[PDB]
Amino acid sequence: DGQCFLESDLFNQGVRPAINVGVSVSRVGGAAQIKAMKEVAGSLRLDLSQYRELEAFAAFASDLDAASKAQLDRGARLVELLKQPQYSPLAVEEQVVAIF
Amino acid sequence: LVSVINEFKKGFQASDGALDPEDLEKESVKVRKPAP
Amino acid sequence: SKQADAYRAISLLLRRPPGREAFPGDVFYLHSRLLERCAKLSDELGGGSMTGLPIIETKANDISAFIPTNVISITDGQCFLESDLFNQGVRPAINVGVSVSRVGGAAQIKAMKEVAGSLRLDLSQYRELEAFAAFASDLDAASKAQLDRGARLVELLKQPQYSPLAVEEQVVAIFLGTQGHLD
Amino acid sequence: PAIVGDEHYRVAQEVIRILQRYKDLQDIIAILGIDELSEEDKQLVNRARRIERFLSQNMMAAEQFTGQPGSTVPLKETIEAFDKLTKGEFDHLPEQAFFLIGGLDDLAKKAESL
Amino acid sequence: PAIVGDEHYRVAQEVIRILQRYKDLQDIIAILGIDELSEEDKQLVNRARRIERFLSQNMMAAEQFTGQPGSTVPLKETIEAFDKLTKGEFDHLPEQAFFLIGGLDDLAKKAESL
Amino acid sequence: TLRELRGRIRSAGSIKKITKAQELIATSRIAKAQARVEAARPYAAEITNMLTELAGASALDHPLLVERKQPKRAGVLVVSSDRGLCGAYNANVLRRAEELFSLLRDEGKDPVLYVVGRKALGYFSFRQRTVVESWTGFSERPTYENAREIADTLVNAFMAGLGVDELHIVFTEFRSMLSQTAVARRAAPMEVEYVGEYSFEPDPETLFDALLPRYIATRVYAALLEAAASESASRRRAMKSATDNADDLIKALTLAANRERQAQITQEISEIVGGANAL
Repeated sequence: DGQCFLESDLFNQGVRPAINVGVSVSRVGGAAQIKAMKEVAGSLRLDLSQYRELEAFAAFASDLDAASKAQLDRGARLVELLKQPQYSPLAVEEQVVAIF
Repeated sequence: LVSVINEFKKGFQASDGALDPEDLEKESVKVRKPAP
Repeated sequence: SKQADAYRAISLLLRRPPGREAFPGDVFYLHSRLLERCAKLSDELGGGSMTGLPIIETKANDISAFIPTNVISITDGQCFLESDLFNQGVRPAINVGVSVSRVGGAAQIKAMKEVAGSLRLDLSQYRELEAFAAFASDLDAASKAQLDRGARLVELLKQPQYSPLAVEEQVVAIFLGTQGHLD
Repeated sequence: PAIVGDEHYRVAQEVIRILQRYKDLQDIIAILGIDELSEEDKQLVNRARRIERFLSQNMMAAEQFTGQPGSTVPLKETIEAFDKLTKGEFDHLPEQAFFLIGGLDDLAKKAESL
Repeated sequence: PAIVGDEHYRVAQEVIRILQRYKDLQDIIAILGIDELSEEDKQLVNRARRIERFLSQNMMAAEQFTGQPGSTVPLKETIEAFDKLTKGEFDHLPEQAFFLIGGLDDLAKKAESL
Repeated sequence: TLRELRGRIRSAGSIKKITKAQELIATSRIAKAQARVEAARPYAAEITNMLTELAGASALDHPLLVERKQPKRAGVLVVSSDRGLCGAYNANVLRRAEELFSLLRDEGKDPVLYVVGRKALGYFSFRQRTVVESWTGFSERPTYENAREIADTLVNAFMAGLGVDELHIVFTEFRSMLSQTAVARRAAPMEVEYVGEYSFEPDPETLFDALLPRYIATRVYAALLEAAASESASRRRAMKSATDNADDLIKALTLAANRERQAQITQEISEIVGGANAL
């Protein structure tokens, strides 16, 4: 029902766990989350994949539109937020606030 | 939660952060009279 | 291509030995003994003729697959149709930069030779110049004209389906472009 | 164009031409950057990056994927929206405004949000 | 970090991140050279090339071929050197200075002769 | 797998077309730039002759001809490209700029920086030093209208002594199509070179005090035309390099794609024939 494609060239660049957010999906989706998480995170996969498409595109653009620069900085914030060390589980009550 | 985040943000602390004079060249103005 | 796939199905069910791309050994001979029956007969046999247009379908535009390679080696001329040119508006999608015919001028009427003679050269020069379209101000005028001719010839070669033109109308169509009246 | 009418066929063929040209230019843009391209090509790229996202749609079965409800866009509205896009009548909207949006009424409201 | 300690692990992760970003930029580096890269990347590649060359060592075995003697460096000196390299305390030295060194005092001794 | 190599071959084969196109473009533009330089030269040669005949009669006491008693601060102009793909051009300029700054700070002076061209503006914004003023959007075709504003600004900053005790320019001299380098030189104060041996309206002193700023403008203009011609020549060289590098990449990828094609076919055959021999 879904893929958590772990990619070594994301793992090496600090993104741990190394989920390739383009290919990774869950097809049961937000039917398998508590209401708070569906409110807070209800599009986060699409927003990160759009950020990875934009980060690839804008890599060598000398200047960027105001909305583009906002999305590119928001994505770097979300990617830094999703990093997590080994054996540091978060209770769902802590995860909701972290994504909030 | 928003109120707690904004109370906390004021109290956070971020980690905020050989040429040779003989090879240098001179512009000149010429004068067709001998040096004093 | 579905001819060759049917003969592969039959041959494998009969436990004949498979070769490259699972085809039986004789698949070249299967296509050849079909195609080489197309010919023009001499006058002693009544001067009749048969012209073959074999179609084949190529996976992902490769031409190094077994059946393509055989039929390209058997046939006299090869009109490559490319889906990229199809999408870029060139319909029919004839890749005039790679399609060839070994018969050449001997199949054309004199009025077509008198016009089409430079056409392949003009389109080759246009395909070479194509990158300079972005910088056409800085290009020398003597080749800026070649670029503008080439772009008009590429428009002149488009054609709607089910509307074939008789020879006397297409010669006039190519005359417009080649003689520069269209510019 | 004998079946669907010449309006539909023209709009479809213009959109495909634009997306094909954009797929040719991606390999350049990924190395040399969009700033290198001609003004006409750079304009086409800005139209294509919008067209791609306006081909996305919030489907009614994707309620559990996107949380937003689904929408149905009429054939005439589809033809008119893409016709306007290809001529650049929406080039001044921000690139994210088109994504998942559905029809022109929703497009306007989401552009006015941003 | 539990087995080797934080001071080892943090350095190792920083080195791997630098070498990974260099191994990603390799595709452009091969066509356009260093000069096309933005400053945040060109700063990285300059020290990546140094970190990469500095991972070489004159091994005791190779003495029978090169004639240079072998070198042993303790773990602590290795951690200190790569921490300094990643932060940039050696960026001003030429890449050629870094081949087949061993430890930091041998680096200095080599860099003085150039 | 083969599909990535087929894509990468097509990509590289587009990049090879686009770099070869720009190499030919740059080979045209260096001729345009040399034509502009040779069209500008016959003004500068006559302003120089007139300036020397005025200096022959003048007092020679204009501020630009007299050094300060103890200099603390020196203005520098760096000129750079507005577009990428120039290769070493901006790096050579900015390496010479830092080498000049380490001369000045070794003499005791601090540089105050003026920048031409968006590349050097991006460099001096990444390294933390402030720029006093900058100009962009003409390094591909400089016109005298820009050199007027730059020369005005630099001369006003000099004559103020915030103020500066000297003026320097960093640029590149076009020695020949195959050879060029960055150069740094002092524009003010100016040296006076005596050499071996007219009416003036209203006076030689007044004319000389009006002319010197316009001489400084024509010299910065001649430097901007040299910068643009050398930039386009460096672009030509760097684009010929990029084309050769793409051609060698298409070769290597093709040689990989062929080894992959052959291996794929041989594997497919080994699998079929093993299937047959099992029966």
